[PDB]
Amino acid sequence: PSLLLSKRIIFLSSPIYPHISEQIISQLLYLEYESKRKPIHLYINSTGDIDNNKIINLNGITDVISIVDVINYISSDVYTYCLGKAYGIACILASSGKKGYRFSLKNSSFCLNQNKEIMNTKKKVIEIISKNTEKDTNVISNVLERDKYFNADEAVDFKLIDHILEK
Amino acid sequence: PSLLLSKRIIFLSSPIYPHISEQIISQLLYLEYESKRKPIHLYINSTGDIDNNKIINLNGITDVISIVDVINYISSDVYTYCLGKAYGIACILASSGKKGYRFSLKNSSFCLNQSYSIIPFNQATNIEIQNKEIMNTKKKVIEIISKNTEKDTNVISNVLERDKYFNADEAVDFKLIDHILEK
Amino acid sequence: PSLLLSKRIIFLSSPIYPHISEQIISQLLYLEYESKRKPIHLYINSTGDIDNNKIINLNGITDVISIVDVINYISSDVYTYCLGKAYGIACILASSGKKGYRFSLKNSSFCLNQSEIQNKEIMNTKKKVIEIISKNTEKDTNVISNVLERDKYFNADEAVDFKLIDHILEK
Amino acid sequence: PSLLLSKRIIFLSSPIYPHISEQIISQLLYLEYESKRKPIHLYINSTGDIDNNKIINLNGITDVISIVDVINYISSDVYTYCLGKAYGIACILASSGKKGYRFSLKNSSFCLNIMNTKKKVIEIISKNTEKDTNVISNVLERDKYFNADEAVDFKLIDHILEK
Amino acid sequence: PSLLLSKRIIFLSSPIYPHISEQIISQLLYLEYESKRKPIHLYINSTGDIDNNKIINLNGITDVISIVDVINYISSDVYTYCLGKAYGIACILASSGKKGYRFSLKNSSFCLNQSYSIIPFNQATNIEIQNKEIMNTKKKVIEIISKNTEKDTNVISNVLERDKYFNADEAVDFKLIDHILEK
Amino acid sequence: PSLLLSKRIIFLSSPIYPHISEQIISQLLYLEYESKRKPIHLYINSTGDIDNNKIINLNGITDVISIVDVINYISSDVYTYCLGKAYGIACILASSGKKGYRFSLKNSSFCLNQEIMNTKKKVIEIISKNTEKDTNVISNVLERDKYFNADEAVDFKLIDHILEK
Amino acid sequence: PSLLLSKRIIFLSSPIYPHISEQIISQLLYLEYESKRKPIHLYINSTGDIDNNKIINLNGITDVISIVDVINYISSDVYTYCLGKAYGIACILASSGKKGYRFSLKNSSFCLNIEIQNKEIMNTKKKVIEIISKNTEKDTNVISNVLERDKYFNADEAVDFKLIDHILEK
Repeated sequence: PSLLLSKRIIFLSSPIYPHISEQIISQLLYLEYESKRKPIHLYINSTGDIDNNKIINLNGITDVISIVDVINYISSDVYTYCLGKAYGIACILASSGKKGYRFSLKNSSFCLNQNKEIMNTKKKVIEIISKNTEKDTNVISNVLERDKYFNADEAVDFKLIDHILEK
Repeated sequence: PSLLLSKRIIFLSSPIYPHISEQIISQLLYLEYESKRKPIHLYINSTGDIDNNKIINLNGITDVISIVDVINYISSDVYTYCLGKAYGIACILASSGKKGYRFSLKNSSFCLNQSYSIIPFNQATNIEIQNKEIMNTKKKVIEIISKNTEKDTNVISNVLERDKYFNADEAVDFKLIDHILEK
Repeated sequence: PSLLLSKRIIFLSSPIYPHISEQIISQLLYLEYESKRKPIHLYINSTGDIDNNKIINLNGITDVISIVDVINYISSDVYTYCLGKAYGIACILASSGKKGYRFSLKNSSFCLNQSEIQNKEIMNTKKKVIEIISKNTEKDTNVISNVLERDKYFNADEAVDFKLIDHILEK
Repeated sequence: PSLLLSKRIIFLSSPIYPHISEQIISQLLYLEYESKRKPIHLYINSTGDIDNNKIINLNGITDVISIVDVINYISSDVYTYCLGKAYGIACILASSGKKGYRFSLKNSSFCLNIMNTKKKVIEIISKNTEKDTNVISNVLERDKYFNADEAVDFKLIDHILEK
Repeated sequence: PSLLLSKRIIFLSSPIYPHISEQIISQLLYLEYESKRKPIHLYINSTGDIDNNKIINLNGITDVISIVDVINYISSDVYTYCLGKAYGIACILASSGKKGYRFSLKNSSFCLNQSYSIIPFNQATNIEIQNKEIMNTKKKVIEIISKNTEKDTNVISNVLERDKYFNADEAVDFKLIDHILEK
Repeated sequence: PSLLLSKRIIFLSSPIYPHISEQIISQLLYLEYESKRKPIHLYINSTGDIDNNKIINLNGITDVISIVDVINYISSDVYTYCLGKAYGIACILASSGKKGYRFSLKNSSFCLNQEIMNTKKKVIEIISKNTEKDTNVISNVLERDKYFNADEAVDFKLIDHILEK
Repeated sequence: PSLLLSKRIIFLSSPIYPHISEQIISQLLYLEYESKRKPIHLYINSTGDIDNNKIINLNGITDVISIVDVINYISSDVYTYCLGKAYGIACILASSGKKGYRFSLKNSSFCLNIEIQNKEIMNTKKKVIEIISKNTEKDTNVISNVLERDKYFNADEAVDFKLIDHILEK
């Protein structure tokens, strides 16, 4: 709760509900104001915007776009640690941590899932994943037409994640 | 909450419901009383007075007119930061920050709605008073946007006959916003 | 909330529901007991006893009479600040602040509404509302009685001229 | 709630519901145990046991009796202040404050409305107003409304607040 | 609430519901543990186990026997104070305070109800067991009232055959209450 | 609640529903970790797993067994106090308190009821250990419902003292 | 609740529902940051991922694998205590506690139970054997063989099998 904040830790351990992305942003903002260039630890154990076959956030993809935008804006490096699951927008979130400081446990799981606004958002999500994984917007666009699950090792190979944690 | 308040941050992160506009004004007054000429950081990620095609605030326009009025009275400069969306009355609010200190993130969107008035279900007893108020409100919102963007009321009145969407760059060009935030 | 209370600020930011006038009196009493002759800042953005034209307080007029009565009783001065709207009973309230210290924002609006057993009380209530507005505006009971025969809408400038309000706040 | 209590204030600002008379007694008790002979300030703005023709307390009369009996019991004086309205049982309560210390605002209003209950209510008012049980009983058969000044002459109220 | 508890006060201000007798005991135990031999003030304004006219606690009598038992158990004296009504089991409760310290207000009322027992019939309602329990409860209630009033079990048994109402003065003579009120 | 917990008191004042045994163990463990060798006061007023003829807990017997197993693990002694009723599994719980420190009020009532074979052996065994009797003699009495008043429970060695004054 | 947390105690007292494995990880992380190298007490009374013959967590196995991962991650030792039942994935959990500090009460019980299936299930089964093998200091073959049959252990049999280290007593 506040004890984790005093140590610059944010734990996402639920589906990203509308109030959750608000809380992540609020906490990121607070921490940046507390100390300018001091690492922030974002622990992730989430199924993203979905929860038992139901989308629990009508604005999930745009919410995560906002979070990664503030992550890019603030001077504090945010490290990511996957503690079990990082699916959908949570996987995007995980891969958005500072390059070289995106971590995962050995057995964690990862997954990637008027009219004009829908397409602009789709281009924005592709650009982030492409930038994070160091791959062309062409090759990432193609993989997102199906659902792909990575294990921790497969996530390191794909450059979603950098290192696997050990004690 | 109060933790954001301790840093002089007001974070609008929802549609501007009746109670939200009350909270913004309350926090503005509170911060101004706590410290006199000290910048206030208004972060905005809002769809204004609409939420899923439904109007969630019948008094949205006057509420935001009220907010920008208190922003203009208090000695503390308020900087605005768009964190994703600033639509309708939230766009007016964003552009109302101190000139030079209206910021936006890379992927943020802004929208100005085609000029509109909402008549609540309940009949106003004085129709003549209500009609004059609808006109003054329509006049004030054009006046605020015209001032914020440094444009004539003719061009702003003209552009409020259609819905207009802005990316950050287009918002900087239209003078709704000053700078796009980077590392 | 209690955060505003610590700065001796009362913020009326809604139609005056029954519980609202109760809170205003409660807070005025509390602040008076907390510090004796220290100013109280009453900020007002209210459409009075109607909420979007729907009547939400049957005792609106008698409520505000009590509030202005406690304001006149307590030793602490109350300054009033109109943040957008002050309609009907909210207008009476705004004008009841200490003379010289009744403020309003540039775009604020004001409105004075049209006017044995209960029958005697109704005429008494009308006499009091005239008497308060007469005293607040420095006008005779006859000229105020005549003006309340119809609705009168005010902008900030028109409110200053009528002496409902003293100053328009500017940075 | 607790903020007014810390200043030894009890503020009856609604019709006297069943839970209200309980809260008034609870606070009266707490305050007496908190400080022995320190005055208590009972502020009243109430229409009694009636709220728009609907009687909101079947025990309204017996409840206020318990409160006044609690008032006469405790060592702390209670000062009453009418802040707008005090009708029916709320008028009885207001008049039950320590004699000399029953106050009212300028524009305040007052009103007065098996067999054992009827005698007790007539008796308390008679004691409060310093009048015969006969003259009070005779005038209680008609609903009578007092303004602040009229309340002082009848001795329901001692002073009208100013300054 | 916790405010009255800080002053060693328990205020029974309602019918004795099933959960209420649990709350009385918990507060008795808590206060006893807070200070060992320091008086507890039980204020009573209760109509017992009935509320115009429904029985609101099917186990009312056994509940009050529990309360008086813990009252007899704890080292702390409990003084009783009747603040209006103490009917039925609340009258037994009121009379159970330490002798010399059972108090009442001037206009207070007391009542002891006439009695009968209505026993439901299910699939496993043993007549030998339930009738014997009804017998012990009746013996305990008379025994408690007998001790409290310092009267014979015979005269107390006889008085419970009819309804008896008391004012404050009548209760002191009957040894339910010790003292009236004072300035 | 936490108010009773602050004084090392656990007050069971209801039937032992599925959720109750989970709560008692939680409070026992908390108090043990709060202070190591400090008596816990278990006040009991319960009809066991039966509320008005109807069974309110299918795992009543196994649930109460887990509680006593915890009582025989933690270093803090638990004193039991019967506040009116300790029927069936509640009687087992009451008798499971520290020897010499099982109390009852004057007017209290106790009762004993008339994988499956393995559990029934433990229930006979625990009572035998609690009452200092052979599993043989206790097995004999559990063929019928036996109700105790306070005095009879003391003689039977379910309870140690009757608290008074 | 947080009252047990203040004493560094996590009390698993139900089937491991999806939110339960979620709460355990939350609590382990919290305790680790609250005090860095200070023992955590994981009390277990659980039927694992089954309740009344119904599966209550489809990801029960991967969840407990992830929990053992956080246990292996944090600097704080976690002591385990079986308070009655530790079946299936709950048994894996109990045996995953610090060696020498896996405890049980006397009367406690223990039990070990195309495109989508081909690589997901067979990988999971290999991990489950590998963990139990490490915990019990036994080869993967004897564990793979013992897992083909439903096997129950009492406290004594659990100690001999090296699932549990000590049987605690007052």
